[PDB]
Amino acid sequence: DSCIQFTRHASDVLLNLNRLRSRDILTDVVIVVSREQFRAHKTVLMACSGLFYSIFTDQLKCNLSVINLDPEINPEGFCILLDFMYTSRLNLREGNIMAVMATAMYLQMEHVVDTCRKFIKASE
Amino acid sequence: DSCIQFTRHASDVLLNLNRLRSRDILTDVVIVVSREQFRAHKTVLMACSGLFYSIFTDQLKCNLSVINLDPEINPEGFCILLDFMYTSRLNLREGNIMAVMATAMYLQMEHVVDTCRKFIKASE
Amino acid sequence: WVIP
Amino acid sequence: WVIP
Ligand SMILES: O=C1Cc2cc(Nc3ncncc3Cl)ccc2N1
Ligand SMILES: O=C1Cc2cc(Nc3ncncc3Cl)ccc2N1
Ligand SMILES: [Cl-]
Ligand SMILES: [Cl-]
Repeated sequence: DSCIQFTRHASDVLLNLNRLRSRDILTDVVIVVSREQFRAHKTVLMACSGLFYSIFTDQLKCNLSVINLDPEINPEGFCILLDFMYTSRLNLREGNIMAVMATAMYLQMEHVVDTCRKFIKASE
Repeated sequence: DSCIQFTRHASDVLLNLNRLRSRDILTDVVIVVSREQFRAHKTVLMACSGLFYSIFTDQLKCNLSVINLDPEINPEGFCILLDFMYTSRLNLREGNIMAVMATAMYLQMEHVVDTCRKFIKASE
Repeated sequence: WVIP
Repeated sequence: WVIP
């Protein structure tokens, strides 16, 4: 087509979605991790994670207001990944890299799994 | 902080939100324009438009599944703006620029209003 | 704004 | 990935 494109549009949209999350506006699901609860928007979770995409396209699960993650999932690793989904920023540290990678593998967040693998290979 | 950032994350999120819109997945509102109906996600509309932000933060309107726009709003101008919200791409043409600018002013989409003003000033 |  |  002959469209023009606003370079900062996608980043501005994500920033506003994160502001709605912070203020708990239109959040439609609670993710339960080892008795730690995280409120979010189903559509953002689906846009970022192959696991949430599969969960919320399921005819029965699409209607659930609570999702319980596998007990092996670490709440801090989840929290870091949830922050990444809404900001593009990943708080990756020596002390959390193993939990973050295991959580990203479970959530099916391929780009996060890739950078964790590379950061681990650099330390060996 | 000491975060790393994935450059393409925001664009990938928006692309996936547009794919959900195309497949009518988790759309939670119908926008009615001169008897033309557009399905969308309330959160994306709020992230892009000052008007939708004000509508869906209102305690009564946040719960509506149908929103009727002012009868002066042109469906094509709305359609072009809805596409912009989900893609960052604006199909701005000599034949639609007046309708697009009037719709962007009503929807409170300041960056769109700005480029329309500039494109009109160049033609005078 | 840019030409994509 | 970049340093923001
Ligand atoms: O690593 C990843 C990130 C990711 C996101 C999604 N999401 C969607 N895919 C396609 N159309 C719509 C949506 Cl919402 C699916 C798989 C994966 N895998
Ligand atoms: O031009 C524009 C675009 C736009 C978007 C919004 N959205 C939000 N603002 C702040 N926190 C959350 C959200 Cl969702 C408000 C005003 C305007 N004005
Ligand atoms: Cl990812
Ligand atoms: Cl805008």
